[PDB]
Amino acid sequence: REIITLQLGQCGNQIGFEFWKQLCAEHGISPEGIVEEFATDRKDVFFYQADDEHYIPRAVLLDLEPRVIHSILNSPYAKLYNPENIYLGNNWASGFSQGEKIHEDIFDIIDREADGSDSLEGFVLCHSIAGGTGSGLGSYLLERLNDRYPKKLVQTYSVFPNQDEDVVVQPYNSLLTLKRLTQNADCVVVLDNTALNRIATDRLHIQNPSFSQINQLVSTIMSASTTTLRYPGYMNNDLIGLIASLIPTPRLHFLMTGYTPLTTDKTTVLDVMRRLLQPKNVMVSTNHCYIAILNIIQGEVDPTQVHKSLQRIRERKLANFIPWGPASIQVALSRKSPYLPSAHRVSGLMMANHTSISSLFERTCRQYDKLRKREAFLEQFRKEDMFKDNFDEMDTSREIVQQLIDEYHAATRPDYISWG
Amino acid sequence: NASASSGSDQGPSSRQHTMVSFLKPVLKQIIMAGKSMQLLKNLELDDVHDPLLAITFELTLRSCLYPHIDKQYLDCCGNLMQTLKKDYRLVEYLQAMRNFFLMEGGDTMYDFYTSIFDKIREKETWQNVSFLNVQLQEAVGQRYPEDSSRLSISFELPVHILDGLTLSYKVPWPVDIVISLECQKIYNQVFLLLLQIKWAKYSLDVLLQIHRMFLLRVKLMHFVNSLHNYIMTRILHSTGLEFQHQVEEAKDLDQLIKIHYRYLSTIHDRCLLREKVSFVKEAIMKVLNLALMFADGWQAGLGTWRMESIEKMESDFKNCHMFLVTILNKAVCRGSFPHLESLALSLMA
Repeated sequence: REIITLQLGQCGNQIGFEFWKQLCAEHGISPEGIVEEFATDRKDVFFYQADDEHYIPRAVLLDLEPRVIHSILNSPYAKLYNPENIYLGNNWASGFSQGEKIHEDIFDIIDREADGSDSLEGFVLCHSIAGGTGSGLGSYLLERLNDRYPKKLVQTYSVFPNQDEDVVVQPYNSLLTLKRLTQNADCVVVLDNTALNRIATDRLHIQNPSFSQINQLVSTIMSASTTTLRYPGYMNNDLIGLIASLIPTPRLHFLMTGYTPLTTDKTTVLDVMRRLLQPKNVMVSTNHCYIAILNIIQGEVDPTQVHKSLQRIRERKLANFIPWGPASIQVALSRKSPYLPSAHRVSGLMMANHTSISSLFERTCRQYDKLRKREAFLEQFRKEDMFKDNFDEMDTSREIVQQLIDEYHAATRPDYISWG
Repeated sequence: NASASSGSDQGPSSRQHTMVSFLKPVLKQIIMAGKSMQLLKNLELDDVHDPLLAITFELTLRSCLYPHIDKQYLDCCGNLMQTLKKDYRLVEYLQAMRNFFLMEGGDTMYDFYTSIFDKIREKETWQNVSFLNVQLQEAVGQRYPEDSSRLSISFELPVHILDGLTLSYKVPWPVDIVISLECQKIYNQVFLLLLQIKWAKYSLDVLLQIHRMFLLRVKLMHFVNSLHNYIMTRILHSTGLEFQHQVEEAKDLDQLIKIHYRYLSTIHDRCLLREKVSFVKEAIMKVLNLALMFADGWQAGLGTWRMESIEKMESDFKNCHMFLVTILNKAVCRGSFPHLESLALSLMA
């Protein structure tokens, strides 16, 4: 059952390019998309098969006032991710209307790759929140996919803008996308720029190219997160299957994450779980409480040590969460990739729901309420004005993303005997 | 046994047959080694004894003959098990007895969990004895040399969880002695119960006062997800992995049978299919069913639920959670307790 990458915004395409390029390493597929000459495995969910031996996967490189997607195309990696479909302001409304003016003109290809499948199962968004023309357009796709293919999962893998406060209209650009993200997309993995740059200062002094280097970090995160789906296994070979429990309610699915070896250039189950439960190793920067947790680990560990290890974490009380009812933490066992380099023996990852992301969403809310008393970033461009005559969609977006804060802070408390 | 180089069931008897005293210390070695070479053949001892006596502890004299039959027994069985590891590639047959069938979700069993269990209403009707085996094809995975049959579609309980599918797999004579039909009759039971867990889990997967559905779901997940990880990992992956080493070191017909015969009677107890049904399995079957009941109730979109018995069914589940932690903690008095004490760490609420 098959999955499709609607890679959008230019940062989203750079991280998508790096994700594909990492999967070219993390599979027996050549840079030019032919089977690798080194090559028990399941390409099927992402890749094409023929006597025209380019295994070209379901990639759609949507580009607007375009620049970087061409430079992604003039690579040796070009004939992997190219079904041949590249085709032509930083505000949200400009991105939304530049989506509108091409919508079915792209959706023809969306369907064409939706057909690159004997049975389709989801759409995946590598993305920058509030970013440029991807602002607007990401929310626009969310408003199309949710009615075009309502049974399919739509998941947004989303770098969130944090450059110490480039996009400065970021509050306006984010807020409408978050409004779409709470309502239309099924699950949202959030990644902080400033937490990832803290990893890019932690692991080595490799923060020099952070701007680009950060594409590397998200690719180890992404390849780790999909390592269950790309291979045989007892469970989580099924993408909606992968994410039911990390979503306790469709209001609250904005997943935070952690990675086990920030650097590695023996360990075992208790230290990797103790290591993932660290604010250093979490990718997101009163009271705070977890809701549900997924650890996923590659390694020749086995279920006997995890069953001790859970009780050892529970009696060390690093599992600090049982806030209004039962709230749980997952088993992690998976295969480490053959025929390709295999660093750090238990090199897993966490996904989790916890309420400190509400602080960042409240920060961008409080940036919006600051700029709402200035309105300079309206720039008097006409589309941003006419799209919202009373500014009603921003006001509605404010109450929705404010209710997001109310829901997360209710989730912090025993207030969820009521609604959030 | 009945590849019989021996009537060792009846010849060795204590009354209506008779047994020779000096052979007894090595007679087991003789019968096993003599089976071993009758069987391998389908695929001066009285002059070695002498040059050893020729080079007073009569007991020790006899105890320097016996290395000859010791060596011949070791040689013939050491040839016999390596033969089955190539001519019947026997590690691969036993692996496959789990990997593409009867256990491991694999590639294979999800491309099947997605077919019969579909919801147009069904895909057609589960009772159709042809649709099962047909949709079990595309068992192509890492390899496609399939030879099973998803038989007995119902071959006729009160739950939405429902009975049947007494599955079976082709196993030929070289490996009929190991993988007996009686072993198969137990090997189905793990498959079926696992299927049930996977489908009750699946039905709380494929969904999505209004928050109360969300709560009942979350307090349903917690349970099924942890149990299910106990079945797939704590019981099935663990026994499936610890089995895979020790087969290398069982080194005779009647060693490699016996390791396997223990292994299943371990799966049978540690998954608790045994006669202690009435204390645990009745409870686990209801809380498996309530999930299905809630999944047909909450039609994953409409919002017009409106009927209050399901909130008593939520209280049913709550008192079932007691029926679980208390009866599992009552096993410390008597029972098969220690793997159960590892299920009883279900974290409660």
